[PDB]
Amino acid sequence: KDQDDRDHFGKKRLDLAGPLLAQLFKTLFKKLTKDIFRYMQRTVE
Amino acid sequence: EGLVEYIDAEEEESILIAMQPEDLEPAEADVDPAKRIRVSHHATTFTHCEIHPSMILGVAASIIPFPDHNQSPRNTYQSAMGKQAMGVFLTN
Amino acid sequence: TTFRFCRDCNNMLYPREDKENNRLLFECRTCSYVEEAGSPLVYRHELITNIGETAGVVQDIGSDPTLPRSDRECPKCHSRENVFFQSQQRRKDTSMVLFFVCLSCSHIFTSDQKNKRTQ
Amino acid sequence: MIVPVRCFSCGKVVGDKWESYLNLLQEDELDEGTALSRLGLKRYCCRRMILTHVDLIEKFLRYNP
Ligand SMILES: [Zn+2]
Ligand SMILES: [Zn+2]
Ligand SMILES: [Zn+2]
Repeated sequence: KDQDDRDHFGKKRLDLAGPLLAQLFKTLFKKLTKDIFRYMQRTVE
Repeated sequence: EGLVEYIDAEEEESILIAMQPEDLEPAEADVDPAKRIRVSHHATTFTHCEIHPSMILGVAASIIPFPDHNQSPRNTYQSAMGKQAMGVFLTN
Repeated sequence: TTFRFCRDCNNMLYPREDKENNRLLFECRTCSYVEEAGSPLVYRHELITNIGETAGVVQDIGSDPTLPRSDRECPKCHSRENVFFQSQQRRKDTSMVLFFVCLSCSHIFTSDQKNKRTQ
Repeated sequence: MIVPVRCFSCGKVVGDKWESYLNLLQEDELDEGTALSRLGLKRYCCRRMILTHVDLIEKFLRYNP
């Protein structure tokens, strides 16, 4: 078999508005989840 | 109606495309000297046909008159200058 | 080479010499199993290779549109139906000989005018 | 964006011609070429002036205030 070509355009992908926002959002949401858990600990009700 | 299909660059590897439909689909059994030197339809095995070859180009390249009569990078250059050209950009 | 495995535990068979009767034995190191060697050949190198040229000649080879068709008539069925590839061996050194597969008898024949091949 | 008054090249007053040019094509169902020469546009400098103009003014008017 021939060595794989790293520059075959078919073995590449494009990340448009949606997936770039998906990455960003996930991180931010998880950062609010960690704050929701933090407020819960501080709530000694 | 399955007359047209979506081919990715990976799927492209397993298909055979004719450039022109009419110019690459009949058979044979005088010619204009002015026209460019073209290839045959020796392929029996044609799976797909190119809608129009000029669709290989992007927005910029598509404003170039006769880009097929130019030196390769001269087109590349104009595909930068047309963006730096003035004109109406929106009616508002 | 074509080596065997130890029955009972399907593990690799290693050679052992029976110095008494001066014969080769294939011993198992995953148990007590032994067996006489068929061949006297234990290992083979092969620097110059001739295997990998007729690679992937499945029945559906004639269905591949990406493959070219020719007029070359068949040596056995005599059909002018072909599909040919270059020597499938992916070495730099390789020659550009054609391997024609018939769309009827499904047998392979080359364009080579030097060697009396049978593979 | 509104018909140029005078052809850039030779300065023949192309200004008045517009409305009459549009009317030759629409009404008199004439081809662009014949319509052009009917308005008297003989040289191609004047001819491009009318033939190649894009009346964007009509789009801009569509905006209310
Ligand atoms: Zn064993
Ligand atoms: Zn045959
Ligand atoms: Zn003029």
